[PDB]
Amino acid sequence: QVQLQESGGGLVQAGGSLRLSCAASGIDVRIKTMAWYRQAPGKQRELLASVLVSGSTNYADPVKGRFTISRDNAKNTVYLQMNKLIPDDTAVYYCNTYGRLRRDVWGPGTQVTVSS
Amino acid sequence: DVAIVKEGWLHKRGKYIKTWRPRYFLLKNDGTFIGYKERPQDEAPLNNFSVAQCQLMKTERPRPNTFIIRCLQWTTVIERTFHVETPEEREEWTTAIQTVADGLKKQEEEEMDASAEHTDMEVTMNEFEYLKLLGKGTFGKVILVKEKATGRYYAMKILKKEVIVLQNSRHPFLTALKYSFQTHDRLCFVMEYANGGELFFHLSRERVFSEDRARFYGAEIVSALDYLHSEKNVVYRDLKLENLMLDKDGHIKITDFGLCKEGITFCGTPEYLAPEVLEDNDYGRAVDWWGLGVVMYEMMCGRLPFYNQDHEKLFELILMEEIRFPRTLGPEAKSLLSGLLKKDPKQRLGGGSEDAKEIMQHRFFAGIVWQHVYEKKLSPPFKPQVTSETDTRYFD
Ligand SMILES: *Cc1ccc(CCNCc2ccc(-n3c(-c4cccnc4N)nc4ccc(-c5ccccc5)nc43)cc2)cc1O
Ligand SMILES: [Zn+2]
Repeated sequence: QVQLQESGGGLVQAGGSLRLSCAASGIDVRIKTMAWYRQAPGKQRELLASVLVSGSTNYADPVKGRFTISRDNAKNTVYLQMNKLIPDDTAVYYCNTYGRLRRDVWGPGTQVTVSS
Repeated sequence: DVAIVKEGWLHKRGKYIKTWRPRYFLLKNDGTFIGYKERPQDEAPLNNFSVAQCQLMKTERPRPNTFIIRCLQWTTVIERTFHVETPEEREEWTTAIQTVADGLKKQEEEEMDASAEHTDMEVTMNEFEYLKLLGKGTFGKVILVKEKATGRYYAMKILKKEVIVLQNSRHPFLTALKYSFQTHDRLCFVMEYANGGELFFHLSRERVFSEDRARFYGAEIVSALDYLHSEKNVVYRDLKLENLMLDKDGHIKITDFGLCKEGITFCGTPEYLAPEVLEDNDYGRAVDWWGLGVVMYEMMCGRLPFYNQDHEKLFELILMEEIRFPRTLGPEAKSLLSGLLKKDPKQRLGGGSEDAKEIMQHRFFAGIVWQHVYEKKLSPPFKPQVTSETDTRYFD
């Protein structure tokens, strides 16, 4: 249909790494600012990283230097490489476009759990 | 270039007089949907006429094959109602309109999606004291409220959510939107409320304003309408004495408390209605300069230029009767007012390509520095009797 699908979550030890991918069908990721988000069991949803159409990236502070957002135009997918994971990273992760974000349309998200 | 997507005759429901009038409508690809007395031959398009973001109802009362465009315009829900002869005609029109609207949302979303710049970041009724009903419309009400945490006063416009589903204006004499929030069934706009009193009350007590006092208020109004016309491409269509308040320092505030009343009493106030609005003609920026003329005549003369307790005869006065002036009014005032109150919008002061500049150059405003007006650098002729923002001298 018209939707984003997140994948790549699971259980992982602290200090480890995880690569999340957001596959877009019916949406072209080349034409849209893309962003990753996360939401934990009790807190607000958090902007994490964005990549503009130009390729320029931007990171919120508790993630800068450990995560990198990248977009691969060929397979119509954004990525979030997550390195040096801290249990404060445990949350469900979502990717989105600006238009869907203001309309509060979200894909299913993927759960990332880090504890040890 | 804006090309015609569909054109043809429709019956437009009238608000003031003839109830059902045939008009020739053009639906254009920029979203404008505009009806004319006759099919036209050949100014900047007004957002008042846009179908963008509208919802479209088909209906069969009070006429068969009627349809409705409903739009939220800033903080006001408005409904335009139309009738065609055959249901197949109505489907051609609703479909053409939806297709134009959808194409507008589409290109817009793709453009903002492409240009979002780490603007991809992710209040309740309980927080307010109801004080006093300010107005009721078909789809909402406007109430004076007190924000509990701060003690400050606001007007809150409360709309029915299901008839609808940072952008503020930098003009000092318009009503600023403070917050916007929603409940499960309502959309609420919280907007500033001036506490310097209502100008209708001040005028009533003073009986008349001097030409110099009216010049100050008129200048501020002209500067606000110029801003709406040329920065927002909207006409106000609601200028009347009761929609003018003063703030704590004596500067004008034009209120945004209006609600359409079609389907609950006229919508506006009949004695301020421009001729082309009465006849449901094609109107543009010039309707506001008519409103300016009625308001300033009232300010400088102590009474309306047209009045009759029978609204049918008032409409006739507005459409037909030439304007008479009190014997004491000066000629620059008279020149201004009769130019603003020309019945033909094409002849009206401000009704030409230049718009507000025509009024700003009129010799009645000679010496006004329009930059100092916008920056509130002119000294108010009247300082209302309040010395704080939370002073309720002029409600209680
Ligand atoms: C039958 C019928 C028709 C129309 C109405 C409502 C008439 N217009 C009321 C109106 C129009 C514009 C605005 N407005 C303001 C404004 C005006 C005065 C004071 N403060 C403020 N803020 N500012 C804006 C910005 C944008 C727009 C806008 C309009 C149309 C489409 C898109 C944007 N409008 C305003 C306020 C009130 C009633 C009726 O019964
Ligand atoms: Zn109305």
